[PDB]
Amino acid sequence: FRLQPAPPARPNRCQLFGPGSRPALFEKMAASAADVINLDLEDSVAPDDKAQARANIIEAINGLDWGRKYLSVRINGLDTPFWYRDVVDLLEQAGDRLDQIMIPKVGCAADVYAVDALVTAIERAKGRTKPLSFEVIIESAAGIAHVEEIAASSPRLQAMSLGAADFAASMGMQTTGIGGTQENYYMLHDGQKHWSDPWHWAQAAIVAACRTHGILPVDGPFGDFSDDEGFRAQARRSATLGMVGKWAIHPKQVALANEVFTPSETAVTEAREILAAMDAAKARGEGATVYKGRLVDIASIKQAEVIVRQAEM
Amino acid sequence: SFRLQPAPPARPNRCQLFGPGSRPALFEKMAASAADVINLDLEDSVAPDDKAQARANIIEAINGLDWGRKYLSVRINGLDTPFWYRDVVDLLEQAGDRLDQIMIPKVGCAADVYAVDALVTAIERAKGRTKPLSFEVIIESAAGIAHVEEIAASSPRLQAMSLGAADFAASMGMQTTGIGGTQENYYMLHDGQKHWSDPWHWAQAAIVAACRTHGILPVDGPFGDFSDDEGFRAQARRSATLGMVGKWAIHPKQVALANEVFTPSETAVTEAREILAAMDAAKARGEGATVYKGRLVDIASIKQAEVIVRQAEM
Amino acid sequence: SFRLQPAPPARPNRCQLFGPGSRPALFEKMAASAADVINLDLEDSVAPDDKAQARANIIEAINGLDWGRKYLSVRINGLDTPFWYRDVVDLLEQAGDRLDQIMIPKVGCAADVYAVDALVTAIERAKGRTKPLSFEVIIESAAGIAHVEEIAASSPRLQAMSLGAADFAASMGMQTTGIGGTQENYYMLHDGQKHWSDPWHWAQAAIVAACRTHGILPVDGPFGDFSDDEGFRAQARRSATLGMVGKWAIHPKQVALANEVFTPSETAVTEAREILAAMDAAKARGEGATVYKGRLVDIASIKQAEVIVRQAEM
Amino acid sequence: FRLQPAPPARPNRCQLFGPGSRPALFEKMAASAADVINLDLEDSVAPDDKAQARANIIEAINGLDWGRKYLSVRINGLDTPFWYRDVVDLLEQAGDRLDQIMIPKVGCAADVYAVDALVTAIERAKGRTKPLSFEVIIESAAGIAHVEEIAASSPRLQAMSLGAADFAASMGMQTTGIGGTQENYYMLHDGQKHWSDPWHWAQAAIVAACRTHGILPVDGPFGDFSDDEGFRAQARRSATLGMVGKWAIHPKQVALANEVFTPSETAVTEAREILAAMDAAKARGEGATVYKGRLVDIASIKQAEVIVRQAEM
Amino acid sequence: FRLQPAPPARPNRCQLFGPGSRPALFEKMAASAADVINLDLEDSVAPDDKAQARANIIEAINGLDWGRKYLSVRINGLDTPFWYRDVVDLLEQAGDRLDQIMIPKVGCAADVYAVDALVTAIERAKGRTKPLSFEVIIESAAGIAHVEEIAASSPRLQAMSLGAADFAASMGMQTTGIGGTQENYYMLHDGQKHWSDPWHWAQAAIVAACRTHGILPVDGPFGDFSDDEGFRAQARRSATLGMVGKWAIHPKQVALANEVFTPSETAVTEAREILAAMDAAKARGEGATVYKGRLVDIASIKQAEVIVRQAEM
Amino acid sequence: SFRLQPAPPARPNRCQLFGPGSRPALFEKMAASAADVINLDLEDSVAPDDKAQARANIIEAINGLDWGRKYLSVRINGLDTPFWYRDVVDLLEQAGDRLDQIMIPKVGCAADVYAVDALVTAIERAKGRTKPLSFEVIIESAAGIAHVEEIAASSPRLQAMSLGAADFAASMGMQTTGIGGTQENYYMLHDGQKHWSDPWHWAQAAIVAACRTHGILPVDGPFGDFSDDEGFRAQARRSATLGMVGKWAIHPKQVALANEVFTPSETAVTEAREILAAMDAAKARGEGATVYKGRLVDIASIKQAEVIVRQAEM
Ligand SMILES: CC(C)(COP(=O)(O)OP(=O)(O)OC[C@H]1O[C@@H](n2cnc3c(N)ncnc32)[C@H](O)[C@@H]1OP(=O)(O)O)[C@@H](O)C(=O)NCCC(=O)NCCS
Ligand SMILES: CC(C)(COP(=O)(O)OP(=O)(O)OC[C@H]1O[C@@H](n2cnc3c(N)ncnc32)[C@H](O)[C@@H]1OP(=O)(O)O)[C@@H](O)C(=O)NCCC(=O)NCCS
Ligand SMILES: O=C([O-])C(=O)[O-]
Ligand SMILES: O=C([O-])C(=O)[O-]
Ligand SMILES: O=C([O-])C(=O)[O-]
Ligand SMILES: O=C([O-])C(=O)[O-]
Ligand SMILES: O=C([O-])C(=O)[O-]
Ligand SMILES: O=C([O-])C(=O)[O-]
Ligand SMILES: [Mg+2]
Ligand SMILES: [Mg+2]
Ligand SMILES: [Mg+2]
Ligand SMILES: [Mg+2]
Ligand SMILES: [Mg+2]
Ligand SMILES: [Mg+2]
Repeated sequence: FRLQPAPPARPNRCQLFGPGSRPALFEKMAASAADVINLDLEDSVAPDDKAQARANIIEAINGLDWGRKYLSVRINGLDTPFWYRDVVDLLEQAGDRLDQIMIPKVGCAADVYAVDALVTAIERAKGRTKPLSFEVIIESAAGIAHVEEIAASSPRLQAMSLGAADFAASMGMQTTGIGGTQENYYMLHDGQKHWSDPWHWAQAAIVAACRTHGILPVDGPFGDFSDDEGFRAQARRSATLGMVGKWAIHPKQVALANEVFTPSETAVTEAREILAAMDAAKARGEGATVYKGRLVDIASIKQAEVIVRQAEM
Repeated sequence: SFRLQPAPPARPNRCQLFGPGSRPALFEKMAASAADVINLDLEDSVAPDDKAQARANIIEAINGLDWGRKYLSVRINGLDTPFWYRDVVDLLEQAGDRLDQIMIPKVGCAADVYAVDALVTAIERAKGRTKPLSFEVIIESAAGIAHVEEIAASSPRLQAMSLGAADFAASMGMQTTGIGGTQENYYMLHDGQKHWSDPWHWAQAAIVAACRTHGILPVDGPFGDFSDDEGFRAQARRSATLGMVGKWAIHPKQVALANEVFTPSETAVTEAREILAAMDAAKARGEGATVYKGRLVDIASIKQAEVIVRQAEM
Repeated sequence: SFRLQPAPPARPNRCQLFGPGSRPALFEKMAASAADVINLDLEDSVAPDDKAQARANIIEAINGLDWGRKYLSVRINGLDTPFWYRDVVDLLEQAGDRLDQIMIPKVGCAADVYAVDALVTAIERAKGRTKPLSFEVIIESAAGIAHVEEIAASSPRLQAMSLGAADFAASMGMQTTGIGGTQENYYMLHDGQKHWSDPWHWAQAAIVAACRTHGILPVDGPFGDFSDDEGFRAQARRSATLGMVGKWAIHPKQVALANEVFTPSETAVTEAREILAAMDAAKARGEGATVYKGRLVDIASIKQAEVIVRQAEM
Repeated sequence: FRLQPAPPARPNRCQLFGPGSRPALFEKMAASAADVINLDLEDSVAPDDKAQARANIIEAINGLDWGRKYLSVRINGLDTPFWYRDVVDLLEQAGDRLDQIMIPKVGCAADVYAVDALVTAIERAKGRTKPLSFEVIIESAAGIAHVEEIAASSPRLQAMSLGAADFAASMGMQTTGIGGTQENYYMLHDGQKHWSDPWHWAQAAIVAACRTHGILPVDGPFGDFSDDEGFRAQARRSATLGMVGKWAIHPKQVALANEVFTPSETAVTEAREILAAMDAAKARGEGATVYKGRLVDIASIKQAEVIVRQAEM
Repeated sequence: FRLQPAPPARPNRCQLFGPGSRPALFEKMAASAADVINLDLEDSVAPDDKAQARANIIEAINGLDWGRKYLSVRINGLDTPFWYRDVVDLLEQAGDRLDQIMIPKVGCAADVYAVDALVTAIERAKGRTKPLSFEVIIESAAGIAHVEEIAASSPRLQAMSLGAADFAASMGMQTTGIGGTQENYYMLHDGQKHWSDPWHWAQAAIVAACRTHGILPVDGPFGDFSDDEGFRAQARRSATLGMVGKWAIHPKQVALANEVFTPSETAVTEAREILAAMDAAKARGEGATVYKGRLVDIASIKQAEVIVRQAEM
Repeated sequence: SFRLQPAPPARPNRCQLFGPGSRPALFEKMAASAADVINLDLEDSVAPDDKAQARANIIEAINGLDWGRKYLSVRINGLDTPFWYRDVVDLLEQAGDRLDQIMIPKVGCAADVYAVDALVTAIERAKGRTKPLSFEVIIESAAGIAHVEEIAASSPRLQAMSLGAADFAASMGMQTTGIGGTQENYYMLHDGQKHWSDPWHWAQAAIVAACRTHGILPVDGPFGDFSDDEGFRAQARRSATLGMVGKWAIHPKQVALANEVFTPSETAVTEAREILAAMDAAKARGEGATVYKGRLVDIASIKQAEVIVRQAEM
């Protein structure tokens, strides 16, 4: 009979991805302005190169200065022969600098449980001192259909990402784009077109599932790194719906993610003014008052606190 | 089973006018309004130190004022507070039979409603209350919307379910301090042009689906900007389109707007009756489908037209 | 488990042409159409008094007409009617093996499909029918959408699921008499100007997710205004974008429109093949990600490309 | 927030079965002392005779005087080609004297829902004035595993029987007997054998499921009609666990079922004395007191009423 | 991925019940050898005396020296008008000496949740320093049918009792006795009768539900307080199945319960010998060995520890 | 649906002979026994310090020894231990194709099995293993029996489920240090005389029901007192009566006992065939029920008789 479980307090404004098969770029990633680093063994690495990428990543975890980055590795999916070797090698060979693993293409709670079972055993066997957190990608029809059970699937779970590329493919969406506006998704009214959000339910359901269970909801990749305004629009929708951050799949997207997912000065100012107004009303024996011609009440305090919390971390 | 979905309560619910229990001067004004439902508030419009006085005010008003034919409801405090049980005990022990309903806020699962039901049922039996209260709830949290159907099925007392956009936004972590309505940062970019979309679509549609499945009235909640009448119309129109049957007024100005939108227009009713006539005429010719104004109407159109008619003849 | 989602039926389902069984004159025209699937109707396009005769007409048509390579389906009456059992018994006892499929309307739970499955299975065994029927259902009620996934997993016979916007709107209590498409009162107001949004988004997306999870074909239902080609294109395009693989035609003119929208454009197919080419080249360079026209493409892009190509090459 | 829903108040001490293919038995069954009559289309009727059995039963429903007896027909199972014809013909051809149908081999709630769907449609189409009630047999591993959902499967459902023959076969029990003691089910203690109840859970779980949902739990066939004392033991176990009656598969078993499932005057006497004792205790301001060296309290009232209710039936 | 959650470590060998309407007995109860005291507001107290009993109990909680007894109160059920008054008065008026509340006739998890909602609110409102634990009674068809969900229903939940009197009534069992042997529940073999356990499933299922979720399973009242040997048999059965204690409804039953539910010196000796034997085997590089002509292995260690654990508390 | 329960594996499973992997001298003796299934143990018969060596021994034994036609299984360590993952990896990366099965102990939910399935499936694919392993599990905890049905349905690989009375007793908190069999303190008192009852009844029956529902073989576990032949026979006889198809042998002597009890006697088979013959004759007379030795036999009796004959003809 308390409120929502609090999610992890750590910053998660941007998760910068890089293929494990390009170790020369690891230093640049560590030096970036991204909160989270995702070294990839999955869909940015060709099958013949996954063994080498695995070796590269283990070496980088043990050898590089990762500063204050939250260090995550995306392993291969449970429908592949690679996943078990990813987990075993990482947990048997990588030092304690590794923070987290990301599980792709999650379709049910049991998927997460399976990884948890293996990871827990190796951590115990090898006497690992820093237990890994988990993050997952909802990027299939099964994933979104079972989104709440997945959100509740492990005490290790800290974050859940939408993967619009795999999601579109799994859903059979007629597009080769990764996130963003869809040309053929619009409303016709009086001869004019009005574009609508083809991702609404997927993103909102993920947010609801995450907040219910104390997980961070995160927006995934936006493919068009040549389109800053397009990225801003996608990030803005996500931030509005309750997602706390977004992937960067290109160095330029890091600043854009940090821009959108850090509340503006004006937003923070209004938030504090609402808090001040409600405190004043409280002293007058009132639980509701008027702010700029609109209603504010006790619920507004919680809303204002959402803004301030994201700005103060 | 093997019948159509359960019919919801047939009472009017176009507008629910809210007022803080700590401002008893508003009570007679609320009683005089054109609102179908009255919600005397003990929760989020009332500061903590004023909750006891508000409870006393409300009980006295339930017993003392002429409430006409309005459906009288009280929003109690949430189950995550120390206030809720005293709200329920005092109301059920001291309020007369003019009280019709209580509103449970921040409902996260069916068991929340069951808990209030258990308490209310016991006191009604102990006091020999002749008019059993109905319940209404607010879906205004991540847990709430995630568990929306089980909540809709949670009690025989349950008559209505409202979306609470303010608490919903806070719960979901939505980057906004507004209450319902258009969100500036929720738009589609297309060829340099912005196209605003509905950031509340799923939540509202899911509430409607859960309610209609289990014979509950789906209702839209507060719209914060009482200076923005067209914004209210837009929000109310979206809700009415999705299947919600009414909307809160948190200011007297909003009652007229709610009644305007949630009462089907003459034009809409006229078309509905024309469609009903068209289908009856088609039925006589041995047809279950026909053409009306260049479009298809069939047996399903009868049910749709009856949705328009029903809300108008109430 | 530990495989990709089950593959849906490989058959074309770009358009399902509907016609009332009480109008046998339409039958040969439907057989001559360009529709992938034919739906002979016993339900909401047929008046109650004509349903018995419509049943007889349809049985004659199944046994007598040249249906070519059309997938032949019959929409029976709902389980909340006295007609449904006579539809199924007569069809399965009297129709020959040309019948491919039965469509069940107004499905609200998995048990509805199980019930029809139980009866159909018994008759097929009793009469030694050589070609067991496939099933398709309509999600067209609040209960249907609330229980969409369990319905999608309800039978090994199930091949397709349609959204029925007319009955869905009526069931949801949506204030409209239109069938699908833009709703005048569903828009966002931003700085004094309106921006229309999709009032069907969740229902459509949830149906697609349910279907793709369980190897079913998600299909868009009727668009009422057969006088509005561009409106049809808009609706069909939204559906195609979300992952639905076809759309009903309730008028001959809509068949060409459906085939057009649900067959990927040459431009779209061209880009897909270019992406596939780019990704193979990247593989050879020891890369699982590369750049295509200023955009990221990776291993997932291969799957997206294959969605386009697969649908174009059928 | 009330007590468990009340089951049907009609007597169900004994259900007398007879094959539909042996219509000479019908008038004898109608003249018996059995509360319920079950005319059989299923496992007592060979496949080639089922169509004629169906015709015989319809004739008997419409032509015989069944007095005050509750008239039921056991149809064929949902895994057979026969069931649909059974239901269609019964509801389209039989008059309103038919009270009930028994569905065999029920494995899940959806099985009962399927029959309900068909039955409801025909009753509406033909304007039948007396809607049928349902009863089912739990006689498979799936049946007992899903016993509660089956008990809640239909507002038509009035009774649930255990079918020990099919249950044994389904469970793979090493026996060819029908109910009763099993020679190989005993406890060995210091060289002595003590026979135990191999049907305990199945019977108890059926009672629990039924009472939870307002259904009558009933014991099924006892095969050895040459063994009166064996029948008595089986019937007594069932009555003790809470089952309200038992099948008769031979005329001799009817009197035995009525004997066991009608509470003895001794039992009724004790119950009334306990009831009187509790009333006297309440007058003294006591909720508990002593009866024959035993504790009795407010719970004892409910127990005594269980006895009396079945006696005044 | 650990062992099942440990139940509360406190002793619970005997729960001595007494009606709240007889406060003259409270001192005798406090001085008894019972681990837990249950002051009753329910079925041992007549309806008209429930108000006075409530006041009596609140006074006794605040006034009596309860030593080290675990102090619990059985409130009225959720299907009565009394329950809310019991809870409100107890939590608003009784001091911090109260340890626990017993909820009778529980039929689902939501029942426990309902009481938890009320209790939690009052504790917060009144600033109660010691949060109450909960215990419940499984004593209805719905209760046993939903026994696992009930066991998982609240973090407060510490114990679950079988209530054989209400259970028998709810199930429609033909008896007026409370627990123990049932005359009509026996197996007939070669003209000889062999009595079996009519309570087996109910008791075993309660134990399983409790041990799964870290709850103590407890046996309920035995009615015939004139029958020491009958009590011993009932207690021995419960102890064998895994119940950790039993109600006393008469002073004489306290010593009996303590006798049976404290492992005998012989039993403890064998346990320690098995532990010693297994330690010796481990030193020889063995995980299994022979003890008194039988197999003992790693599992035997856990079994021996069950014995020792109960003896050492 | 609409078919009888799924058939379990047809292979013999009358006895599963266990032996610790840390005693390789036993291996050839086990291979020469009359047991249908062999269980090489890495778990509770092997001390923690000896588990690595046991693993090496067993892998070498799988590849090196002639196991004839016996079904070869290995019991791995539990998912609550650090050993289990190394057990599975080494077995699947190093053992040849002679390995048939692995046994998972202390299973508490379906997800436990799914977890092992996930790991096993990946290694089989990575190594191109030609014969996919089957799974068997042990129900030997409170959670295990509480969730027995979901566990039985947890994997397509699952072929058998055993009751583990030692761990079950410990988990349930049973006051005993014995393994299976009569419990001295579990009896009914009646008129001064004691009558011992089955303290394992529900656990065994529920396991049988879960298995038969989902086409799994239910098996009885270890009986600890190998000095007590009649105790074993009694325990095995109870299990065979409830529907379990075999039993563990934890000592060579027990193999003969298990085969004795779990092979139907000639008397039992003769009666079964006589009943089948009687029912055949009844069918010819136009009867579905008749009399056999003063008792009723009908169509259900045919299935019962077939249960006896089937176990005899393995
Ligand atoms: C999109 C991508 C393929 C483009 O690669 P590219 O053609 O070499 O990119 P650019 O030329 O525009 O890179 C600009 C600079 O940033 C570096 N850079 C490229 N990708 C980087 C990354 N992911 N992280 C950090 N630095 C990166 C480049 O090496 C180059 O450095 P320089 O200035 O010293 O020359 C590349 O950014 C990439 O691999 N993306 C991440 C893919 C991934 O991990 N996807 C996850 C699944 S969606
Ligand atoms: C109980 C146990 C420790 C007794 O060992 P023991 O003292 O050597 O047994 P015995 O001396 O009576 O054995 C008799 C003979 O059978 C052999 N034997 C013992 N256990 C055997 C087994 N499990 N399989 C095959 N042969 C076995 C012995 O080697 C000996 O053979 P021999 O005549 O050539 O000398 C041993 O049987 C054992 O480990 N059992 C299996 C334990 C197990 O796997 N349990 C896990 C599941 S609960
Ligand atoms: O994982 C991804 O990059 C995706 O599918 O969106
Ligand atoms: O209940 C409310 O006012 C809200 O939070 O929207
Ligand atoms: O089935 C239909 O035509 C509908 O309701 O949309
Ligand atoms: O139905 C029956 O007779 C049975 O199988 O017990
Ligand atoms: O609570 C009790 O005493 C009972 O019903 O057994
Ligand atoms: O696994 C075992 O041997 C047991 O616990 O019975
Ligand atoms: Mg992906
Ligand atoms: Mg609110
Ligand atoms: Mg329709
Ligand atoms: Mg049978
Ligand atoms: Mg009781
Ligand atoms: Mg074990």
